[PDB]
Amino acid sequence: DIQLTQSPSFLSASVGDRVTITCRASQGISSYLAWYQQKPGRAPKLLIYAASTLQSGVPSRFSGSGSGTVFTLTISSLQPEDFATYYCQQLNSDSSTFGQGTKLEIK
Amino acid sequence: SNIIRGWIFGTTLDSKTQSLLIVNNATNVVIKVCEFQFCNDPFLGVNCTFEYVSFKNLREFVFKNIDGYFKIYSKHTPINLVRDLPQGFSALEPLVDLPIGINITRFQTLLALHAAYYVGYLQPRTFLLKYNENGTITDAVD
Amino acid sequence: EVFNATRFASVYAWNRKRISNCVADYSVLYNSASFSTFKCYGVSPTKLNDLCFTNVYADSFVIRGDEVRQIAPGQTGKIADYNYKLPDDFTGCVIAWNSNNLDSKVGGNYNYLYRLFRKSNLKPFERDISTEIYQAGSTPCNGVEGFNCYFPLQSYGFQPTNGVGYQPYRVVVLSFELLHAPATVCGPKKSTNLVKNKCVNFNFNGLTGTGVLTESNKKFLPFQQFGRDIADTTDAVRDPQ
Amino acid sequence: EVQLVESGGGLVQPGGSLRLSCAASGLTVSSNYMRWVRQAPGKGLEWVSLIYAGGSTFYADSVKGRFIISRHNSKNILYLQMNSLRAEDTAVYFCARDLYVFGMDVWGQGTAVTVSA
Ligand SMILES: *[C@@H]1O[C@H](CO)[C@@H](O)[C@H](O)[C@H]1NC(C)=O
Ligand SMILES: *[C@@H]1O[C@H](CO)[C@@H](O)[C@H](O)[C@H]1NC(C)=O
Ligand SMILES: *[C@@H]1O[C@H](CO)[C@@H](O)[C@H](O)[C@H]1NC(C)=O
Ligand SMILES: *[C@@H]1O[C@H](CO)[C@@H](O)[C@H](O)[C@H]1NC(C)=O
Ligand SMILES: *[C@@H]1O[C@H](CO)[C@@H](O)[C@H](O)[C@H]1NC(C)=O
Repeated sequence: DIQLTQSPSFLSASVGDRVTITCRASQGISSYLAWYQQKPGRAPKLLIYAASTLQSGVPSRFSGSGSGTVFTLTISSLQPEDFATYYCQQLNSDSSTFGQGTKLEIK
Repeated sequence: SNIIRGWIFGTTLDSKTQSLLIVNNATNVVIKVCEFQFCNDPFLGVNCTFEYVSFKNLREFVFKNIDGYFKIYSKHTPINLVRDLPQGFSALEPLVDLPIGINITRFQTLLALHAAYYVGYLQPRTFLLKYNENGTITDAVD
Repeated sequence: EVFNATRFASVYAWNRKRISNCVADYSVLYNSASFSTFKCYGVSPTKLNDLCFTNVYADSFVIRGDEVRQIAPGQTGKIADYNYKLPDDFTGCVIAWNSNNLDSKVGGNYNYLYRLFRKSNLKPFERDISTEIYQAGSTPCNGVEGFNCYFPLQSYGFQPTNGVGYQPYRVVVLSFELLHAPATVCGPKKSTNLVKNKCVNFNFNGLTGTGVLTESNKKFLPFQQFGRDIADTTDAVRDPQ
Repeated sequence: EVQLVESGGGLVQPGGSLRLSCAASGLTVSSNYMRWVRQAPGKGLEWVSLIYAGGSTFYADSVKGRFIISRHNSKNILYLQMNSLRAEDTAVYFCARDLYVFGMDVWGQGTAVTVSA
């Protein structure tokens, strides 16, 4: 089956710093990957769906790039309240797996 | 001048259900099964399931449906009697055996407008066909 | 020609062609090595030529390679239900092959669309060509910024760079039906080399007689297919070839 | 707006059966792609089962056969039956929205379902 893995899954950065989160799928899924944000004790929220685009309501500071077996989550303005667990999932798949997840914290 | 130009064979033949249609043109011979709506007197100026493409003159024909096959026979012997069909014998050779599969209980003829024709009816009758040495029917007795 | 036709319909608006009054070379079709997937469910391809039907329907469409498994009798899935559904009882074959170099291009292949959203499953051999604006239809105002409603048709993401299984595979599924009507499309007829002046068992269009065949002198009428004797015993046959 | 409420988390016994309940406001369960994804404590999300708008239920490899899903038409309440549970299935299950390719939008609130004996 298609398996997803995020590295390094544990990154620490300060506010106003560019952070790249990569979810390199072990099998080709084209650009059909969705980025989520799971705050602790809450339900996750989507930021990027399918190809690089913006979900209605999310801040414009969130952006993505790459397609195929490589992906990159780019945040231009790292706000203090966007530190959570990010997930990657194959949208156009019957069995949609989830990424390992990355942790963001104050440096 | 070949006023006769076509035939219609269908139970309803008025676009109600599928009906066999034979249309004859100088270019080609036309057969369909599509449903068409025709008036009481359709004149000619001077879904389809099946399809096919192929008074001196007397154009005899025999149309019958048996075992789901539409059979057509014909004979174009020259006639020098303009009053009625002449005394004599001329057998009819088959032309088409297309499996239309549409039951036919009604009949019609097409004409052109800017010329008599005959219609018989068949019924099961034992015959004694006499075959020539070359295989053609020369005589027959009921 | 349909297989070698350049234009192929999309999966949602799959083309329906009625094949009648001809012969198809199923032996050659199975012998073709270009097909990656050749699955037969009704009749085995070896006996397909021997088997004789009366109506053949060809459904030409392009799907993602991972949906080839979903395209099958008694199968469930987005493609298997929403835009191309097959009966539980199936009499035909499923043919698939790689098409990465044929239709997939560097740019996005948006010419093919799939029924992403549908309210209910489709009946077998039923097509929904209606490009209705919003599948859910919660509010008939037809708002551009739909919230509970979305466009059912979406463009396929095709790129030769991936080459993992998301590449489009050309799939055509056949349907053989018996309508209690005389046959129009039937298998090819093998004709052996005829031998004369030798006691050979023969089968001329179902005559299935036994005897030695010699060149004859009698001349048939052009419409007459085989001769006969006084005692209704066959004694002359017209060679069909 | 639209809000999804998840309920039905509690202690059960192995081999038992409990009816997970999810209430959706502003959505119709008939024409939506409900999916269930759980989140074990100290672990990320993981797919469990998926149901299409018209049927065609899907299950994960780990929970194949064990889990059965049947959504009810009454007040578009999402339901998820459980069978032959194990102690490793303790997690916080979440509800889903109908978007398959356009990316998910909302989940359920989620309640932990502790399974032990
Ligand atoms: C062919 O037959 C049709 C009958 O509908 C007639 O209208 C037409 O003039 C004929 N000739 C040609 C060339 O179409
Ligand atoms: C063709 O005939 C009619 C035409 O409306 C309809 O039943 C259908 O389109 C077709 N039926 C069959 C049996 O082919
Ligand atoms: C003959 O016509 C009848 C209508 O009275 C119909 O039920 C039957 O199917 C027809 N037979 C054929 C062979 O078309
Ligand atoms: C039979 O022989 C030839 C065969 O074409 C034919 O021309 C001739 O008229 C026929 N003879 C008789 C007596 O029927
Ligand atoms: C095919 O059959 C026809 C039937 O008349 C015959 O004349 C012809 O020689 C055969 N072979 C070819 C190659 O056409």
